[PDB]
Amino acid sequence: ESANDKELDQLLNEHFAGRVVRKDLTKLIKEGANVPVYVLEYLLGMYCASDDPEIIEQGLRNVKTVLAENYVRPDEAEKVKSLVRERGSYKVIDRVTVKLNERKDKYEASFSNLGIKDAEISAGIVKEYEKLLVGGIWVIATLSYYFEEGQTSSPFGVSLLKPIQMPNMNMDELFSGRAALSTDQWRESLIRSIGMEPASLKEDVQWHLLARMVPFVENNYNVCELGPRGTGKSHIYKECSPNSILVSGGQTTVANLFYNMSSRRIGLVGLWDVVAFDQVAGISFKDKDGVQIMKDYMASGSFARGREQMEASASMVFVGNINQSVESLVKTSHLLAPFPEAMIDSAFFDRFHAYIPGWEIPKMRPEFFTNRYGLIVDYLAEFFREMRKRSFADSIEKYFKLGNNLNQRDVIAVRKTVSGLMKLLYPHGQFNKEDVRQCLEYALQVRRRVKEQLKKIGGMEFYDVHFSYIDNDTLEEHFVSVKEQGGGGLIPEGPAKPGFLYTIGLSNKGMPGLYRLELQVTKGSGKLATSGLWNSSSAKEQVKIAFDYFKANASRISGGSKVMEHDFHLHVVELQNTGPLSHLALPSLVAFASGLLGRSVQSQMVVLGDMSLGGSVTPVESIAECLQVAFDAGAKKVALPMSSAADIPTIPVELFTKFQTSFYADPVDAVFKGLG
Amino acid sequence: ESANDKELDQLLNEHFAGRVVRKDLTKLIKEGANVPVYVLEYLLGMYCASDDPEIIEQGLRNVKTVLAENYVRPDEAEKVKSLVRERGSYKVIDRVTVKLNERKDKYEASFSNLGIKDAEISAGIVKEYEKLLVGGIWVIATLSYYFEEGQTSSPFGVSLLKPIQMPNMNMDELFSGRAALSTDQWRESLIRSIGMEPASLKEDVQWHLLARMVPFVENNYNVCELGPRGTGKSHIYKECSPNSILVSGGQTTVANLFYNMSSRRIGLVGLWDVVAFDQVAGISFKDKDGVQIMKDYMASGSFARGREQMEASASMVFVGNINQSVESLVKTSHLLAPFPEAMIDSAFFDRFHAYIPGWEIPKMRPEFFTNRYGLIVDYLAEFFREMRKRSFADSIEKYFKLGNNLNQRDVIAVRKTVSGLMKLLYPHGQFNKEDVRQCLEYALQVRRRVKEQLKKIGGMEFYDVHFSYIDNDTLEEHFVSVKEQGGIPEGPAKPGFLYTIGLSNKGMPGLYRLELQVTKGSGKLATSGLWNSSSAKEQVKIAFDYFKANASRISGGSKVMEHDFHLHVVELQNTGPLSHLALPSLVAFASGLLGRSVQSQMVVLGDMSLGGSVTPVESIAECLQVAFDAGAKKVALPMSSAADIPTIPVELFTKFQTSFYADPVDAVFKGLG
Repeated sequence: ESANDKELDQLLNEHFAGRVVRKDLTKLIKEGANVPVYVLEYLLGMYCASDDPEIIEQGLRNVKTVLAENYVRPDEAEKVKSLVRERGSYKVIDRVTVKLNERKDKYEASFSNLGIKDAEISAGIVKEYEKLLVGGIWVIATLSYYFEEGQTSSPFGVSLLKPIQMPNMNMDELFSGRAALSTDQWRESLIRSIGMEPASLKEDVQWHLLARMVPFVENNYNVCELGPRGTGKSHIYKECSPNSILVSGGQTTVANLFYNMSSRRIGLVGLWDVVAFDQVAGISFKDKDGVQIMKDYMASGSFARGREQMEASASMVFVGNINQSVESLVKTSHLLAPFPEAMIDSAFFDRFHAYIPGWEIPKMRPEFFTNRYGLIVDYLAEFFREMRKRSFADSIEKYFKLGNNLNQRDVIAVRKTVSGLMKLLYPHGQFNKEDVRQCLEYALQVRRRVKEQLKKIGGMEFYDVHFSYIDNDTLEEHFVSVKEQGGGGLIPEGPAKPGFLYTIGLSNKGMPGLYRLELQVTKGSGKLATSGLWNSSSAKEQVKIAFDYFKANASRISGGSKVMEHDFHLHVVELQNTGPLSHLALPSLVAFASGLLGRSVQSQMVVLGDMSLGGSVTPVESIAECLQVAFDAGAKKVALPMSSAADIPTIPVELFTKFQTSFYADPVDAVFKGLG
Repeated sequence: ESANDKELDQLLNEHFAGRVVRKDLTKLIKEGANVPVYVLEYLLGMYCASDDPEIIEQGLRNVKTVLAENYVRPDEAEKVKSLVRERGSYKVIDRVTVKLNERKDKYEASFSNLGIKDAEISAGIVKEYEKLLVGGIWVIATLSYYFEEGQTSSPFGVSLLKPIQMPNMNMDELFSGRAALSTDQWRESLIRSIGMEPASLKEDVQWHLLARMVPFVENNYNVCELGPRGTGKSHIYKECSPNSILVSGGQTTVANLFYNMSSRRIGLVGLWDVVAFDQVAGISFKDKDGVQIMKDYMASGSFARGREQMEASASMVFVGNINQSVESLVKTSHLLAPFPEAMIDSAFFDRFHAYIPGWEIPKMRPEFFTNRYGLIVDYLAEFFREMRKRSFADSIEKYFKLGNNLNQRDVIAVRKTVSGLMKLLYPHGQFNKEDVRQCLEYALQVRRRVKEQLKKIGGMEFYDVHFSYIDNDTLEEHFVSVKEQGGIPEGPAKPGFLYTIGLSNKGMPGLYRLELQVTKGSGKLATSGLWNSSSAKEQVKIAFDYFKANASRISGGSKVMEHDFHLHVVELQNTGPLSHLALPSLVAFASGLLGRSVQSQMVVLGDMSLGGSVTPVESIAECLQVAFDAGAKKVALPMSSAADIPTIPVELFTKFQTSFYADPVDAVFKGLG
C-alpha cells in the first residue's frame, strides 16, 4: 500500500500543490517552537522543494534559522522598537491585525507581541492580503521608523509584508482534487492531515475520527465525547486548528463565555468556530444560570443578554475522561454519569447532536502517528471554515425518510451530523445512495446513544429509542443499533427484573413475533400509562381491558397490595420487527401482577394466550409457529392456555420436548404460573 | 377540509395580496441562515410571484444568493468597511437605526452588526421610512465613503436603502380582510400565521395558542405558563416576533430590566412589547428589592426608582418546564412550585392576569407544522403592535356582568384577558353575544386557575374562587370551572368530606363534594360555593337549625353553640347548582362536630324538611348510575325510597352495600357507622 501511498502522493501533487507536507518533519521542528503548528507547516511546505533528503535537511535548517532570527520575545518588545529606531528597518515575525482609522482615513496595523497598535500600513498591502482585516495573520514584516516633529501618526510603518500562513483559498482547485480521488483515498488523506495513520486504524476508528472533525464544519453543532484517558481527544481542538479554543477546566464565567454587559463585547461564542470544554469532572459555575444559558443557546443558536438578542455560530464540544469500564457504567448507571450533577438534566442533554463513543478509539501509540504526506493543518482548517457556510442537509430526503421514532430534535441532530459527514467526505457535491446510507447510519447511531442516556435519566419522555430509516425505493425499513446495548440475545439467561416479561403474538402481518413488556411501577394514584404500542387503538383497548381486570381482581392476586396507590407505565418493545401486536392482554396483566408484587417472572418463560374483560382465556393461534419462535428466541418455559390443549398433537415432538410446559386455566392462575 | 383549505388560500391571496406565503418553503431556508425569520418572510414575499414550482425554486435560489452575497459577518465587519473605501460604494444587509444629531443637525444611522454608529444619511431616506426612527429595521443599504482632510463628520454615507420588513401598516385593508372572513377562518389563519397546522389541533389547543398571543396586544398583561418540554413555548417569543425578547435564565439586574440611573435610560420594559422570562426555575435577582420592583410594576403598570415614577407598557410572560406529572404537581406546593422560592409570595402571584395550562398542548411533532398559506410574521407582529393601542374590555358590559366572587384585581385581570382575546379575534369591532360569551368564559377560567393556586398558598384570604358571570337578558348566572383540575377517592377522609348526588337546576344528576371546617366559636354558620343561591342557603339554614334542635340525640354531649361551622360546596361534574342539600349538610355537621370520618365510598341520597320529614330520592336509578361511575361502593337511602328499588336495574343494584335509614338522625347514624 506504500506504492498506493505514492500514487496518493502524486494525486495530491497534481492538484494539491505545496499545501501538502510530510507530517513527520513537523515533529522534528515542534520542540518548543513558539509559533503555532500551522505556521511551521506552511513554512516547511514553502521551503520543501522536491523531498530530497539533503533538500529536507537544508529546508529544515533554513526554517529553524528564520525562526531563531526573526522572532521577538514579549519582554524584548521594547528592545526591538529601539532597533527599529536605530537601524531604520527591522524584520519581525508576529501576528498582525489591520484596522481602518476613518478619523485619519488610513490603515493601522497592530502587533500582538510588540504591542504597537497604530503602525501605518499602505492600502495596497492590505488589499493583497485580505485576511489582515478579518482576524489578523502571522506575518514577516519589515518595520521602518520615520518621525517628524509635531506629527500625530505613530512613526512606525510597515514596508514589506509576507504572510507566514496561507492567506487565500482556491476552493475550486480543492473540488477538482477531491474529484480526482476515491472516497477511501480522501478519507485516508483527512485522517493523515490531523497526524493519524489510516493503515494502523480500523475503519470504525476512522469514522469516529471524522465524527470528531464534524464540529468544525457544522454550525451550532453540540457534541460530547467521553473516553478513557489518552485517546487523543483534546489534540485537535488545541493544536491542529487556528479557529477553535479548548477552555481548560470548563470553568468559564457567563460574561466571559456569552456576553459582557458592562463592556458590551460578545463572548467566546462570537469569536471561535469550536469551543471545547476540556474536562467535565469538575464543571460547576459561579453563576447558577450558566447551565440554563447554555441550554437556551444550544437550543436555538441565539441568546438574549442585556438589552439585545444576539446570534452565534460556535459549536460546543464537551470532552470527558472515564475511569470506569463501559459495561459497569451502562449496567449500574447512565453513560452521562461523569458529567456534573448541576449539568445532569434531560433538558440539557437533549440538545446534544452527538455522543461520540470515545472508548472504541485505541489508546494512542507512536504507531498511529503517520509519516506520509498530508494536507497542511492551516489548509485543512480553511477547508473547514469554508465548508461551514454550505449545506448538505437535504441529501437525506433524496434517498431516505426518517422513521417515526425520531422527534423533531432527533431529526435536527441527524440532519446536522449527516450534513457534516457529507461535507468532510464529499465536498464536491457528487454522491450516491450508498454513501448517504452509511453517513445516515452513523448519525442515527450517535444520536441514538444520547437518546438512550436520556431514556435512562428521564423516564417517560424518551422511550422512543428505536431509531430507524425508510428507503425511498424498496420502502424497506432499516433499524440501527448501538453496540453497548444488545441486539439479538432475545431472552437472556437468568432471572429478569420484576415487571419485565416476554410474549409471542400475531402481529398485523400475521407472522408470529416476540415482544417484551416492561412495567415501571411508581407511587401514584393507579394511573396507567402506555408506550411502544405503535399507536394501535386495539392494543390500547387491550391494555385498558387488562388493567381493568387487574383493578377488579387486585385482591385475588396480591392479597393486600393497593393498586390505587401506585401508577404503572407499560412499554412494548418489539424485538423481531413483525408489526404491532393486538393479542397482549394476558402478558400485560402478568406484567402488572409481577410489578406490583415485585416477583421476577420465571427465567426464559414465555406467556401466551389472550384474555377478555370477562376473564375468559383464548387459544393461541398458530401455536406451533409461536413455539418454534420461542425455541429460536431462547425460551425454556411456556405457559399455555388449557384451550390450546387440543392443539398439542399438531406440535412436532422434538419441538415440544424443549419446553417446561405449564397449562393455566384462568388469568389469575396464569399470573400465578408466571410468578411461580 | 381540503376544499376549505384551498378557498382559504385564495381568500388570503385576495384580501392579503403580498402579505401571505406558503410557510413550508421557509423552513427550507431557515437552517442555513442567521437572519431573523421575518426578514426571510419579506424577501420571499418580494421574490415569489405565483405557485409555479419552477418560480418558487428559482425565487428560493435568488433569495439564497442575495443573502450569501450581501450578509455581513460580525467578525468580517471590519473587512466590509475597507471594501467600502476601495470600491467607493458597497451593498450590505444590516439592521439600521437612526438618530438625529441635533448638534450637527443631521441624521446619523447606526449599523448594529457592522459597527458603524454615525453614518450620514439624507433627510429624504429618513422621511420615506419612519420605521427607521422607532427601533431600526433590517434593510439593504448602499454604503458610500467620502473623506476630505480636516472633515469632522463620519466619512461613511448611505446612498440607497430598501427596507426588508413591512414598512407601513394598512389596517383598513386588514379590517376589510377580517370582515370578508368568518371567525373560524380568521382563527385558523392566525394559527397558521405562527406556522402551525390548524387541522391537526383541537379547538381548546387553538384557544390556548391564542392565549399565548394575547400578551402581544394588551399592555402590562402578565401571564405565566408551565408545561412539558417540547411544546414550543419559547418559539413565538424568540423567533416569530420582532417586538418580543426572551430573557434567558431569568437572571437580570434591575438596572438593565427597568432603569439604569447612571445612563438615565429606561430598561427593557420600555423598549420591547413582550418580555418573556424563559425557564423561570432559574429566576433570582441579585438585589433583594428587585422582586419588590417587579411586584410594583406588575401591580400598577409603573415603577418608582429613586425619586422618579416612570411608566412602562411591557407585557411580562413567564414560561417554565414541568418535570412532574400534571396531577402530581397539583398536590405539590400548588402548581407554581417550579417558581423560585424567592418568588413564592401570595402578593406576587396575585398580579398574574393569567395562567396558561401548557400541559394540555400536545408535544410539537412535524405533522403539526402547516404547509399552507399564512400571514407574513412581520405583518402579524405589526398587527399586534398596532392593536395594542385600542381597548375592548368594555365589551362585557354590553351583555354580561361579573360575579360577586371577583375582587378588583380579578375584575381587572378578566377585563384585560377578554380585551386581548377580543382584539385578536375581532379587530374590526363587529361581534355578537356568543363570541363574547366564549371569550369571557375562557378569561374567567384562566384567571380562576391562578385564583385556585393563590388560595392554595394563602389559605382563607382568597376563598372566593367560584367565579361566574351573569347574563343581562335571562339573568342566568353561569359558573365556570377549571375543568382540567376539576376532574370519590379512596379510604376515609378527615371529618368534613362527603360526596352527594342530586338533580341540579337543569334536572340532571350530578355529584357534589361537601366540605365542613369546624373551629371553636359560638354556633355561627358560614357558607361558600352555594352558587349564591338563596334556595341552597335556605336548605343549609334548615339543616343547621335541625342539627341545633336535635344536638342531644346525635352528639351525646357535644355543644353546637360552642363551635363555628363553615361549609363549602364543590361541583365536580359542572352539572349545575343543587338545592337538595339539607341531609348532606346535616351529615356534614355531624361528622365535623363529632370528629368522626364518614364511611369510605358512601354517597348519601334524599333530602329532608325543617321538621325532619325525609323525601324520596328523585331519579334514583340515574343517581345510582352516577355513583357507580364515580366509584361509589356504599349508598345510604331513605326508607320511603325503597319503594323505588324495584325500578332499579339488578346489575346496578348489586354493586352497592345499600343502607336504608328512617329519619335524618338515623341517616346520621348510618353515615357515621
